[PDB]
Amino acid sequence: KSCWYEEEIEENLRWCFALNSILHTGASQYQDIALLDTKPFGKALVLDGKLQSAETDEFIYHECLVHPALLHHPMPKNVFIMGGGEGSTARELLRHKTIDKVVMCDIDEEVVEFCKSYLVVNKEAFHDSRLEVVINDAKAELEGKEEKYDVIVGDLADPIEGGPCYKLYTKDFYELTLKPKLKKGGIFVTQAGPAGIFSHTEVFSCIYNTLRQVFKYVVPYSAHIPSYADIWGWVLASDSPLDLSAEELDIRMRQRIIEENRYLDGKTFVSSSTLSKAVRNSLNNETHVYT
Amino acid sequence: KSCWYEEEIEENLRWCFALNSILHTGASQYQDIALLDTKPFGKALVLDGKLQSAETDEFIYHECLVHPALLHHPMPKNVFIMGGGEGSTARELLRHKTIDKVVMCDIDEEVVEFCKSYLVVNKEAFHDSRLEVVINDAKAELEGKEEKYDVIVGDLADPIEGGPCYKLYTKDFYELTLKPKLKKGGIFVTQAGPAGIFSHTEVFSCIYNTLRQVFKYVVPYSAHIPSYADIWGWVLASDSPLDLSAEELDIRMRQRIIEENRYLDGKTFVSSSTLSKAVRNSLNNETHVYTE
Amino acid sequence: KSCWYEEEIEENLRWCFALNSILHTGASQYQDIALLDTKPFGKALVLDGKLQSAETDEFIYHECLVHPALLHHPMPKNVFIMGGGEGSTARELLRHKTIDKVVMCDIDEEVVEFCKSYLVVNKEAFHDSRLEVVINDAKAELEGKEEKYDVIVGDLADPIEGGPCYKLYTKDFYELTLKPKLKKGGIFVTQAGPAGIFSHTEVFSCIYNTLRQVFKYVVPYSAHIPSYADIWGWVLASDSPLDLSAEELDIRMRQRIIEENRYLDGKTFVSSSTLSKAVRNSLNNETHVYT
Amino acid sequence: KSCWYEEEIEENLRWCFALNSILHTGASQYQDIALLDTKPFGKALVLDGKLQSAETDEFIYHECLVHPALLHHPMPKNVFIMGGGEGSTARELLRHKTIDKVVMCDIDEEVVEFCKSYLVVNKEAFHDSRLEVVINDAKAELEGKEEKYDVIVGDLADPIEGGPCYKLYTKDFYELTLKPKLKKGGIFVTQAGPAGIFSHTEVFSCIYNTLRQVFKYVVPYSAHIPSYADIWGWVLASDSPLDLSAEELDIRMRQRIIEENRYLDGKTFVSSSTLSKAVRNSLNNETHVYTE
Ligand SMILES: NCCCCNCCCNCCCN
Ligand SMILES: NCCCCNCCCNCCCN
Ligand SMILES: NCCCCNCCCNCCCN
Ligand SMILES: NCCCCNCCCNCCCN
Ligand SMILES: [Cl-]
Ligand SMILES: [Cl-]
Ligand SMILES: [Cl-]
Ligand SMILES: [Cl-]
Repeated sequence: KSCWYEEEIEENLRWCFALNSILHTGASQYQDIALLDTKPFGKALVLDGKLQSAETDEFIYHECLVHPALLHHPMPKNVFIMGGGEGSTARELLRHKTIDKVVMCDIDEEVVEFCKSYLVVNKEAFHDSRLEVVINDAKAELEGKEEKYDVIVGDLADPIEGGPCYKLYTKDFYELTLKPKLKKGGIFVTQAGPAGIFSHTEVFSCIYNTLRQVFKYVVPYSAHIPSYADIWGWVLASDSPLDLSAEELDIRMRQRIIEENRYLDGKTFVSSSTLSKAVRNSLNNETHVYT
Repeated sequence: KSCWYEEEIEENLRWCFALNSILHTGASQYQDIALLDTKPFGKALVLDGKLQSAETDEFIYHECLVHPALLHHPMPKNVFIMGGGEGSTARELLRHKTIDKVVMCDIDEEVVEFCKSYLVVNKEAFHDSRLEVVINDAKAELEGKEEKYDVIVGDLADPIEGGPCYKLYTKDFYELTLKPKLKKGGIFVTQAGPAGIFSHTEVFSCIYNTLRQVFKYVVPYSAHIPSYADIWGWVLASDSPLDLSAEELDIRMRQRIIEENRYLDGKTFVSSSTLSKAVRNSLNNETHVYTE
Repeated sequence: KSCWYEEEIEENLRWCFALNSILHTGASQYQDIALLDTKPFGKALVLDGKLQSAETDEFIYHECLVHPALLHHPMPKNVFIMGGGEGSTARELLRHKTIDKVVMCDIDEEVVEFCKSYLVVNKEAFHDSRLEVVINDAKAELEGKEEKYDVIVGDLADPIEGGPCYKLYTKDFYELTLKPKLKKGGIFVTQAGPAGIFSHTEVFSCIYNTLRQVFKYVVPYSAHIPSYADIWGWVLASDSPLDLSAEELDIRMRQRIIEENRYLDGKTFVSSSTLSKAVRNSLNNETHVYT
Repeated sequence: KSCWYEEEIEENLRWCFALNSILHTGASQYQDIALLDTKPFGKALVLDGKLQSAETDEFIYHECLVHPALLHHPMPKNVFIMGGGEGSTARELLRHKTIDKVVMCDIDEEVVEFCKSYLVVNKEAFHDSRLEVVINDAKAELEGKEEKYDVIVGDLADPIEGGPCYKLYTKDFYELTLKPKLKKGGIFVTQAGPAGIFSHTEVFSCIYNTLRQVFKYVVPYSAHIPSYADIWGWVLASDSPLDLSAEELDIRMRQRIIEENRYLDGKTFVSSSTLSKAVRNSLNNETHVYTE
């Protein structure tokens, strides 16, 4: 009961974890970096006093972020990650047998170097010959290269939290920068912030509605991440249908992904994409568009 | 913001709500009772320092606890609540037009009387002529009468070897006391504790497995409750099938329940009853059975 | 263990009290006002999230603030309080049999009204015919009236915490506004902030040294107030000697103060005014002057 | 500032220090051991979640515990410490040029070894040829040998009916075990717990009164220790008088102690030994005596 990490997850709500140690610290010009060894959730990466990922449950976030998008694609070969940095999104992508190139594009090289040093789980990923790490703003990087991708993965900070990432959630970004970089049949997925019965209105509903303005097919889905103290959300978007059965997803996971997923099977995905009454209605009624 | 309610979810995890006021604090010999006015979740009922119900989201717990059971029943008329006390379970049950009688059987009259006075959301419920409040141990109450019920609802504290609720979660209780007091087609539902990816192993899987030893059809389901900082669980159990589609559930809700549910439609229940890979497998492989 | 009031008494130090209730709230234009019913210290007055006084131990602060100054005066009849507001400083002054006028001069009428309503302990004081409550800045009020006083009592906020009160600790204020309002033989006392072995350097040492520039005789003294999580300080200042024995103080307390003091006797005062080695040396070496 | 060390001073009061790091955490079967790097107070030694010593202000506790006793003694050569363990008590004792031998008798060798390695302030002390470390219960150690001492120093945990230190605070211990092992002119000093206006009644007054039953001259004294969030107390006890002026104490310090004290001069001790009105009277009227 002695030592605690405390985070105010909203103005009137605090989440505190007991600590074993403060393992490593760092800073970049951009943000303070800490790896805490926490009692409830293991090793926790904290950026400017905000938890990013925890050892015990980051697999849920990263499996949910990555696998549904790739599984719905008939043959995904190259993927661009906007953000990432920790190595975990790349790790999950690199489990797919069809993938021959992963680009991880994140502005903060010291975070990437910190994670390559200290997030043991991603050592194999960071050494895989298919991974290229680009240190740049993702918008500038997409704009400046002609390569198109089968899948693009948004693994950036939530939009409302500041300026830099906000631009990467706008209708104009999606329409005029992101789509031209998707191959025919391409799939976009983004993390879409909290997706709780009330917390979902902060950004999840707006991200969903913004994507609805741009892509023909949009599938929001969500899952509990214990260390985040909330349900978290993601949104798939494509100009081709996003419709697979639990059974087809399972067959695809067996065919295409090395080793067994820990969190996600077909039925889990079907559950995740079946939102509750209130959340579904709220997503339906949402009028705000990043724009 | 200087004033906080703090709860130790686990010994190593604390969940803190900023406080507007402390509306009441007190105690029976069973437990201390407090009603807090919290900023994030509104008015919150706390028993022995453990949050029970918050105003903003208790509808989730009570709709999930009540509606799936009654909706799977062909025509539920008579229901018995083990515990409850706050009136919210009763409130949701009384939304069903099929219902003729609800018995609320709680051991702590001071909690009932507190909530009857202070939880104004339940004032209608508490004054409904269909409601009977009995102050008793639920095992004693059930065993002492031959009346049977269409649905019996477990709304008790989580089981803890050596606590007073524990006996109401055992195999022998379910087999020898509860099952004999269910009518033909009867459905049991209990709250079943935390149901998180890791937290589900403390009691949810055990409750599921204990029920699997007694009833033919057992349906575990879960939903997030923000004020609880976890996914929470419930389990349906019956000797008649529990297999309705989303749409059939919505039809039944429209026909049978007064006003629109806030949380639960049929798709929500189907989603709730599809557990994740790890939790499904953990439940399947669980060998713990609560006994005596 | 459920409900807590937390205060950051410095940037890296937090003090938290368990709560029974939040009794009354208020605000003025100047500050948010709260009366908390705390488990360890009883009813606690909190102004803009800073504890002012607690029921169980405010007697220590108010007895220490008031009695030594009056007891060292041969016959104190009128007293002006810069600040106060709660009624407790006035309460202690009104126990002296020699006193025929107390002026309480505080800028915030709603705090005074709040305390007259809710600080039960000071009901008799607030009804005593000798008390006048003036709603004004103390500097403006001293400047604008010709009356002089036997004792002036500084019961204001610490100087470094903001602007309004800071001016009431400067060498120029003391020299040119405060002294001209002291009668021949008059005594000044001010609360002088934290007086801990390290905390004393924030303001206590500076207040002491500032008064040393202005008055011939200056006596700093201190005492623990549990609810304040520190030793607290006061400074006496006069152009006449401030030298009484414990025995003489005791005789005077018996002659001049109605009822028994709870905290202070002569020996207690002698102890209070005997500071520790490090604190004494630090006060000696202090060069900062509010100025 | 996101990371905090928290200590429950009382069940209703918490005192929290921002944390730089957790330098070590561990345990013997007696107690968990942690060394924290705190922002306000530097490195802090915590035993079973209770702060023992902080770097910025431990000098206050250890100078107050040690110097008054030795200075009131005419020529103290041989001293026995009950407890200690951290090395700081020993360190202050070894500043006295009169001293020929210090015995540190602590029950928990893991605490001694931890501090010998991690408290670099005490490295000199621990390597001083005048220091002997004995791992034993202090009652057993004293009773088992006929060696007597000029000063015996109690540096143990506060007494708690049923804890292992408790016996070292009883009337019978002091009379029948400790007093026989003091030399002519011998002085006992113990730490005596919180000594706040209200907190002093938990143990400080009891310790004072227990000693008043055994020794002729008993001098309670106190001082603030910021990291402790309270005034702390100690008590001197002797069958020879304990009445020196501030100036005589300063003379003795100059003559006998290596380097300048940081906290304690003679005036400080006289101030420390003048308790406030309420505490003086509370001590005077105390009837509790620690027994067996
Ligand atoms: N601590 C509350 C939970 C916050 C969780 N945030 C999840 C989104 C992760 N985004 C990573 C951004 C990496 N560039
Ligand atoms: N641990 C934080 C959340 C706990 C919430 N408990 C939900 C189950 C409610 N059961 C209590 C029934 C009335 N005694
Ligand atoms: N909470 C930390 C302790 C702060 C105590 N402050 C004591 C000074 C009181 N001054 C009162 C000012 C009234 N106008
Ligand atoms: N409760 C917070 C402060 C407690 C400080 N304790 C001081 C007494 C030190 N005694 C321990 C002796 C070695 N076991
Ligand atoms: Cl990544
Ligand atoms: Cl109920
Ligand atoms: Cl006043
Ligand atoms: Cl030692």
